[PDB]
Amino acid sequence: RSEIVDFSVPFVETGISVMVARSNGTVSPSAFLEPYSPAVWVMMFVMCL
Amino acid sequence: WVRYQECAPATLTFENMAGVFMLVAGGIVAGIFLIFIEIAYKRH
Repeated sequence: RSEIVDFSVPFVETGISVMVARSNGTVSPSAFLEPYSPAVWVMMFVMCL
Repeated sequence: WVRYQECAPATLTFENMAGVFMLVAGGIVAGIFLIFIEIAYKRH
């Protein structure tokens, strides 16, 4: 089209894009059961002993 | 040249433990004093 005609400045962008449905409700990972830092758990064990 | 180069709520680490741990250690020193007092009372 640009070879036989003369276009202008593109006032809107386009292209071959991809549409993907968003994953509703991200699940907490397996390691989500540890809010305490690793040093936290170790210190608790040592105090218990 | 642009895309190829590639490289959560906070977790309690030592703010909660510091207060709690100081409590446990504080009790242990008091416990050592209590036992000495308790043994002294039982001595008589």
